[PDB]
Amino acid sequence: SLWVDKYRPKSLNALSHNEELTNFLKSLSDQPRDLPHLLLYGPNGTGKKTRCMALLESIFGPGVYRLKIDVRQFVTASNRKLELNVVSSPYHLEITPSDMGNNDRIVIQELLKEVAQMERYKCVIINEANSLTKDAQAALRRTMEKYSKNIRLIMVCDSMSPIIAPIKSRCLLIRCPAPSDSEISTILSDVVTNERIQLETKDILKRIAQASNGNLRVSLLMLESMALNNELALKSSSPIIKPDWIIVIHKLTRKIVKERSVNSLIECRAVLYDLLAHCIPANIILKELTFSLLDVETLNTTNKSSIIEYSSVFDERLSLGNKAIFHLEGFIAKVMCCLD
Amino acid sequence: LSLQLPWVEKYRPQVLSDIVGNKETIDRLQQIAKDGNMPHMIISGMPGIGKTTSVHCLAHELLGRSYADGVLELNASDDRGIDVVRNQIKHFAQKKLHLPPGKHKIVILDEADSMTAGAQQALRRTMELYSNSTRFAFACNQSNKIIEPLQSRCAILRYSKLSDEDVLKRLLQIIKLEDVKYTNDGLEAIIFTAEGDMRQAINNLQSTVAGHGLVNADNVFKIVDSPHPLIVKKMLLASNLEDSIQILRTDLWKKGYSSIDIVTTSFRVTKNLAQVKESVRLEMIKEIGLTHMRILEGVGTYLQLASMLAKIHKLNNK
Amino acid sequence: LAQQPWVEKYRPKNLDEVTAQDHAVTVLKKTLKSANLPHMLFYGPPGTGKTSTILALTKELYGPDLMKSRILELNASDERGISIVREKVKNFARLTVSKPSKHDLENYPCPPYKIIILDEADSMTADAQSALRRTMETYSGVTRFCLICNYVTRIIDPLASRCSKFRFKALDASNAIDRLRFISEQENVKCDDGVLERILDISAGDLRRGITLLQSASKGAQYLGDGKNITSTQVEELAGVVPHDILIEIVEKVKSGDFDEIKKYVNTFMKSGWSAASVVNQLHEYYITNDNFDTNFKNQISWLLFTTDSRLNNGTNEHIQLLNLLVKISQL
Amino acid sequence: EKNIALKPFDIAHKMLDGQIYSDIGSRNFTLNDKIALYFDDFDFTPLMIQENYLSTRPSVLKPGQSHLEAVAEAANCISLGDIVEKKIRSSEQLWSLLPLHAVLSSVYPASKVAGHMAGRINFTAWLGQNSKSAKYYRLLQEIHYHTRLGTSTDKIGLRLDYLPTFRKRLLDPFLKQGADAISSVIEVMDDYYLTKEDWDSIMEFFVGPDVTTAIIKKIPATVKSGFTRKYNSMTHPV
Amino acid sequence: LPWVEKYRPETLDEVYGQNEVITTVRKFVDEGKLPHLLFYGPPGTGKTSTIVALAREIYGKNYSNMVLELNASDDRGIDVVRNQIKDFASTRQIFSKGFKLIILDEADAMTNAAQNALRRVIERYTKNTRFCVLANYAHKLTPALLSRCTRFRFQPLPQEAIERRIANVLVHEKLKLSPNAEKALIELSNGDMRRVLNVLQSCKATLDNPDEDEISDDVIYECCGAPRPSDLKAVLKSILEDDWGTAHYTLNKVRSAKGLALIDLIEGIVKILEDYELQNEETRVHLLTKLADIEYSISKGGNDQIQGSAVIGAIKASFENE
Ligand SMILES: Nc1nc2c(ncn2[C@@H]2O[C@H](COP(=O)(O)OP(=O)(O)O)[C@@H](O)[C@H]2O)c(=O)[nH]1
Ligand SMILES: Nc1ncnc2c1ncn2[C@@H]1O[C@H](COP(=O)(O)OP(=O)(O)O)[C@@H](O)[C@H]1O
Repeated sequence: SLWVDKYRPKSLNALSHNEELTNFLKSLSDQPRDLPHLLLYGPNGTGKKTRCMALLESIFGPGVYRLKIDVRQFVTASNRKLELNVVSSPYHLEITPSDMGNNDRIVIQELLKEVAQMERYKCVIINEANSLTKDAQAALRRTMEKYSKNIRLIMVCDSMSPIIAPIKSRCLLIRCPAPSDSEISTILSDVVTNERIQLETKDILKRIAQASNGNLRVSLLMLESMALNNELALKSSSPIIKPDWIIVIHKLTRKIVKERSVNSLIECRAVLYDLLAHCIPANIILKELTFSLLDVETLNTTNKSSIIEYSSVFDERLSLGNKAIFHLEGFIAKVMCCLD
Repeated sequence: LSLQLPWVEKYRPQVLSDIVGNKETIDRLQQIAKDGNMPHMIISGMPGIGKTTSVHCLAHELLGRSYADGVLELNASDDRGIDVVRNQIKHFAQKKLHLPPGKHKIVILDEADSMTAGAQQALRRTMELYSNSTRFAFACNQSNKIIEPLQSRCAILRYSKLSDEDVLKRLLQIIKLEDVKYTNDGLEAIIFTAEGDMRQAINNLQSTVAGHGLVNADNVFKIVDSPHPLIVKKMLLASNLEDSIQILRTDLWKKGYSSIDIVTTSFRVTKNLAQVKESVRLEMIKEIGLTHMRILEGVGTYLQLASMLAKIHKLNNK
Repeated sequence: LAQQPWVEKYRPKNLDEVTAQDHAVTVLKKTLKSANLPHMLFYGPPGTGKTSTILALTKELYGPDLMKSRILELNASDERGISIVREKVKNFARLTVSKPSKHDLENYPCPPYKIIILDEADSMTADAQSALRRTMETYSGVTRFCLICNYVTRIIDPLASRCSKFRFKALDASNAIDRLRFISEQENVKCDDGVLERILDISAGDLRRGITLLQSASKGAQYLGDGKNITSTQVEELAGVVPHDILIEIVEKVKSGDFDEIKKYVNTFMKSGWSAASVVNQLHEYYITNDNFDTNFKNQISWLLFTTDSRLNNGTNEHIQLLNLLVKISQL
Repeated sequence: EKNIALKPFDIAHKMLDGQIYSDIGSRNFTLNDKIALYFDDFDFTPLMIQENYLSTRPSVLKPGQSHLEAVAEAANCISLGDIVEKKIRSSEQLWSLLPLHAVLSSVYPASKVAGHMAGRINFTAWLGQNSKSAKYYRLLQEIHYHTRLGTSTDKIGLRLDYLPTFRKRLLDPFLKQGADAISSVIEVMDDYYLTKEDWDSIMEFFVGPDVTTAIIKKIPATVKSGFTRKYNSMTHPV
Repeated sequence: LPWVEKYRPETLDEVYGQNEVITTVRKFVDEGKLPHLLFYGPPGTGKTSTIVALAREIYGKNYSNMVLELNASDDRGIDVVRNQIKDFASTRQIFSKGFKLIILDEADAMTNAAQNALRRVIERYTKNTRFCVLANYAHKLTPALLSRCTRFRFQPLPQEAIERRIANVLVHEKLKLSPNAEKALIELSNGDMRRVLNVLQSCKATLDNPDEDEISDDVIYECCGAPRPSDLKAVLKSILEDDWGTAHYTLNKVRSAKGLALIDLIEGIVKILEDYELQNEETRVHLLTKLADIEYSISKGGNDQIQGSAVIGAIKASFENE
């Protein structure tokens, strides 16, 4: 398997970064009976899901890792058919109710109650808790109050702001900061020593960390790709490998900066259409485009300020809209006008 | 005492030729009625434009005397339950009423876009099972919300809002059939108030005829419950913001007019302000629409109307 | 064990145990002396003792045993909608009134009605409140309502007219800190100097949120070893409050005004996982209440913070919004 | 029958004509006529306007205003109209806002960039792109369901991060090793419950310099035949 | 004994005006073109009196048989009221040939699904049943229900008529009301007699001596749960004159101690600022635009302290143009 998955820590002892959080999780697992509801919030690819699984293993055992998958169908008012992919285990459940759109609440109430009927307790891990609707969060608070005896919720999110105060009061907030570049370098060094990868110097690993912006998953996958390209021998001159969509977005940024015209906008539209059609989210496209534009060295302070203002405006418009290409094209046109 | 027959009900279209707008769709329906063998169809368009009325007229033309029992109209969002309405559909469809060979039993479903995928699939199965005798017409607002298997089997017809010419033609026909004394300005006012709403236009015409007998602008505006267009025009075209706010306070807000009526009349009046350049009219319409959207989201206060007037004045002074 | 939240555990038992609400308690005692209890509208700042006082009044009205069967506590804000709350109220009213025992009758007045308490009533819509008024009118014979709210002006006039209104004054800082200190001493919670003041400041004087945060801090302190005192950093972490040092660094980066430095700092800050909304709130608190900025700067920054908060409330990217806000502030 | 499909083209061409936006042309073709043009086939008019508003040569440019500023203002209005359309078509059913969506999506952007059609009126490409995006999202959902037990990521994280390395572990070895990499490719697929259909679907998710169509076509047919035969000759985890 | 039911207009004489509705409906009945009517307007204008007078004129001695009076706010349920409508429509009498009238009071309180079901029922039974729908606001009804009903708007009562009715109630109930309290009550009720009567009854009840005590404006504002103009004026004066710290402290203290929501405070401040004499139009433009934006953002949630400081900053910045 990929090195990101093969060397993922399978226990609280195998975690290497954020020692304080590891000690806190060990203390939490030392008293399984009084386990509180948890809400782990932090940047993507920092190890939240890995830490949740390690805590579950500490409480129950290795059997949490013997994971099964099952599609569960829910009967709802209006007689609609909804299917949810539950990753279950003989000790815990994992759900992503946001995949059910605005039906997530009726998905949760039907499911969690059932679990409470099937039961010391069974843990439920809710992914993307920040993207749940407010009604779903109210239902989650109701299930926390009613079924605290048999249900312990472990919510994972990238930002706790969308979470409601009633949930925050009844749950333990756990902040998971992204690892420092030194810790990422240490992890990559352990991976390359395990995989017997040649290194001209350790600085290459440092560069990889600086390329991942604190994203451990991205850094590990980038290291694997670089090793595969360089015949398992990384040199100091080995270029940093970026994903296809990031390269496309950087090319788009260079095109926008170089030429500002209507034809350039027309071709930027085709580039954006390709990116959107190949499952690149609109918010990701906008954020990457904005932060590539802000890194151009030929733009002055006024241009960058206008760019970030337009980015904020059209980010709000993307969050309030349906057709993403409309807002992306509007943002690019405004940036082109600002630069010219 | 006797029977009550309002004009909106008496002059509702019965045959296909009684419909004014949607020339292409009406021509298609007339051809279908002429050659017989009505295919399954999906009529899509904005709500309130009488989409179901056209297929009802088609059913009247196809069956006629057998219309009273050979046509089943139902609502997909019935509060009684989707299961019970589906069972009613099946029971009606499996029946074998004697009909001429060139005609078929007809089922009309309204608000079909709200059905779930499973219900739509079940309806497709039921339609296929009894396709030899029963044909289906689905009325919807959004055509994309109907699943592809249903869309492929049906012919798509699109219904649009009636233009002012169609409303004028229908009103003239009603007036001629009712020997109603009128003036050009009265009909212009009625058409102005009802933006393609044939039922509202007919109701306003009947109320004006009953209240005053002669249909002119003054009597129409007295009958019409919306704010008077002259007052809204004075509010919009006032050269001073204080004058506009005073007009809004005294003549519209304190007169019991809701904010929705105020913004709708402002939109209608701004569309027709020929004295103003079209760019300024478009800017004013954009501001009015923004405040209308804010009102429809639940704010609907007087402060929103005051801000709309302030923005309109700011645009006017350039 | 008998685990119970400290908010419900330390509620006053009788009306005489309410500390600062002299006026409301006196008026409620006068009303209780009268044989008739009208509909009550408790309004005031959150965490002042509205629910505590209504519960104490109920306990004195019925008794420790009968009061649980004579009380329907609902939260219209947290419920699905009007239908659920109104149906629950209708079922509670239609339910037969529990017969008081000999001891309850001989020890307490035991009035022949039941009390329905609504929490966060002001959050209801106008239609919901009109429906609630209709339901109250229908069952006014055997039920007396108590509407608990922060803003009496959010309740429609027809519903507010039927209720005698009780205003609860905001708790003094000394009273709230004394209550928190008493709770901490009873529960053997070791707190460093200024921890309770920090908790009150984070809760903005809300004693309910302060007690909840103190209990959470105690629970966290049990997990950590060595039995060390709870410190302000721990309670800031538990409440999701950005440390003051990071806020000072943000302010300095804005003051310098370099776009690249601000962008770099925001990028390195978004990796620490701190909430952007907390940063916006703390920046507003810092800048608005600062004597080193003139009127024009605050006039502009209030609108800047308002726009940023409005855009953040729509579920947008925190990084972009925070960077835009910081750059806009730095350009002032 | 073809006139039904031709009508949106005629509406888009008429609404982008600059003559009806001059002072004289406004009187002959008022704002009500343009809103009525929108309300004829209101499903396609905003899409056609958004598609064709960049292909004009404007004749209504204000003095000191360039074409790029006009198209930026038109795009701003188009995005506002998209927000209004989303609010209209949601469960709120605010159909009374249809006239407003007439101006925000069709009339105002056309007024900003009205002129001579520099080319031909092209049909909206948003429908085909939306269908393609939906198909690829279904494929990504299937792949994520297959690989969920091995990868610690969500669907978007699987697309953005895992797939580039899966390309290097599932397609790159073929180019450099011929048919000798079939065993390693099958082992990697088995480690994630990836079928041959999933292998085919994965290679379709790459853009720009990572497009795999020509690279896969360049692979000898013997290698592909050996790969599929070896896959079909052994049982796989499920 | 509610005061709303008492003093209710029982005849057209008690109605100040609006005889045009009666004459139009009479002509509709005479010509046999009576549509489904929708009377909407503020309570107490005379919708119920008008419809019952028309029903009595049409039928006479058989009023109880040909008329079905229902209240949609009775909350019995959709199915029960639908069954009532169907069994009233199905009970035709040979000796009482004619259409049957159904009055539905306070129909604007129904949910959208109930309104759609009612519209479907109206279409189903339109052959022999005529529907009259009474509402406080026509915009609260669904467009499908609105389109099928001929609309009649009842204008709000003139201030002179409201004052005369208030004086009649005061002399009937031996209540003494201060002129300031009367003005406050008239302003708060916004031409709604039901609000006037309810507030007067509640204020009389709250008085320790309901026979020898005069109701002040403070009592009226407390009973209605409305922001006192003095508090709003103090807040506005603090915002306009005092510095930022004092203005912020005063606004927060006043709107937290007195329980005034930020949106209600904004509305009151706008109402007060209507009467201000401004030397520049841009001051009013900025005030209105910024305050409407703040109110719209408040409607969606957001940070309360940030919105309050936004209000203070908006007012301060607008008044920099004089
Ligand atoms: N060696 C090592 N790897 C880690 C640690 N924490 C996280 N990772 C790696 O980070 C990758 C992604 O973490 P993930 O579970 O997706 O966290 P999340 O998406 O942020 O919730 C995993 O595949 C792990 O291999 C750690 O402490 N040590
Ligand atoms: N006057 C008071 N004296 C002592 N404790 C109080 C007082 N007011 C509130 N509290 C504390 O607040 C907590 C509950 O607050 P609550 O009354 O629910 O807030 P609210 O006023 O918003 O209903 C109780 O634990 C109680 O100890």
